[PDB]
Amino acid sequence: AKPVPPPRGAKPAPPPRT
Amino acid sequence: GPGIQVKALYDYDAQTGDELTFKEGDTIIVHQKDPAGWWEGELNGKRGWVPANYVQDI
Amino acid sequence: GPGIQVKALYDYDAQTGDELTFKEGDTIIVHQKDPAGWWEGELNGKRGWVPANYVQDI
Repeated sequence: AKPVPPPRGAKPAPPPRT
Repeated sequence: GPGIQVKALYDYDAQTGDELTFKEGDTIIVHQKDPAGWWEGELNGKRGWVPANYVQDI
Repeated sequence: GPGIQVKALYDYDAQTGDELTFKEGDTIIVHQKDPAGWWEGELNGKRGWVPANYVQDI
């Protein structure tokens, strides 16, 4: 019982800024 | 601090690069609420994307 | 010259101060490949940080 994930951007997570 | 705390409302198993896997009840730190539906989160020593509709700010 | 040319592999929307916003296909001049995952880039008359994993040297 969950919503569908939003459409993806096909990209890596940005590196930590912190 | 490092970001806001959210609770996973549902289980999610990572499908693509750099997504987090989590379970309902996990507390995730959201570092950024990026546009496009996927937020930069952190859980269990991994940083990665979290689907924004899966989490509730706590 | 002013630095190396890189191509943005993905869209990125600036989340914090002094980050560049860019789209996949943008050519960014990388002035410095700073340690810590964010490089000093320039695009469209703005200098700012670019996430290093978002660009490919061309």
